[PDB]
Amino acid sequence: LKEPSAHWCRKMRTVFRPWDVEGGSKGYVTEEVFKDGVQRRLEKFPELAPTKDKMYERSHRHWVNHCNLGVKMPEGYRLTESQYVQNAWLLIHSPDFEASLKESSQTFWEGIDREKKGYITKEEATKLGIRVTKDPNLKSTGIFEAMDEKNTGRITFEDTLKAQLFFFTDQDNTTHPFNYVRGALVD
Ligand SMILES: C=C1[C@@H](O)[C@@H]2O[C@]3(CC[C@H](/C=C/[C@@H](C)[C@@H]4CC(C)=C[C@@]5(O[C@H](C[C@@](C)(O)C(=O)O)CC[C@H]5O)O4)O3)CC[C@H]2O[C@@H]1[C@@H](O)C[C@H](C)[C@H]1O[C@@]2(CCCCO2)CC[C@H]1C
Repeated sequence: LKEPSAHWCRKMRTVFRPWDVEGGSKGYVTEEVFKDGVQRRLEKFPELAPTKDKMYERSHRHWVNHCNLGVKMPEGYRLTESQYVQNAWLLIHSPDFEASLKESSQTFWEGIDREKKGYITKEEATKLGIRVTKDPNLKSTGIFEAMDEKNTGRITFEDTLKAQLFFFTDQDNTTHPFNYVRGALVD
């Protein structure tokens, strides 16, 4: 492979940071951080409660498949921030990466869209996005305008997938609002 841009690495540090914080701000995360994070997620997103019995598997698959490239790592393995960034670099080159993001996103979307409409209102999306990202200033990023480019007042599942795929893969566009799909960037 080539090398990721500095901007893309910053985006990946932005993915990793909340997990690092969950694990005690040690600079690394473990399988246990994600297992413990199940309860935290059920409290923050009670929309996930109807599928709470699937959460431990989701955490474990996240550790093995997303964080560690499908490899079973030793008990106690400590994945560092910089390592996650390089593992994510390999991951986004996988032929099935886009599908993996969509499948994961479907698990969240089905909790917030119980009637299976395929969309939510822009105001609902704004409140939910603030909850997801913990960025109280998410609206000012422009992301809701950039997703709803025709001003329908709706945000579709596909809108959010498009923003997220840009975030996980784009190298050089540093100003587009889709940069902020996970909230304000860390250093
Ligand atoms: C939430 C998320 C992202 O974080 C999540 O990121 C991914 C990348 C890494 C992350 C994995 C996290 C694991 C550790 C956890 C562990 C457990 C047990 C469950 C699970 O839980 C995740 C949600 C949550 C809360 O628990 C979290 O940890 O993230 C979803 C996948 C599940 O397997 O994975 O999964 C891909 C799927 C994606 O799915 C949604 C994403 O589609 C949300 C979407 C982008 C949002 O768009 C909007 C508009 C744009 C601005 C932002 O707001 C409105 C609201 C919402 C639709």
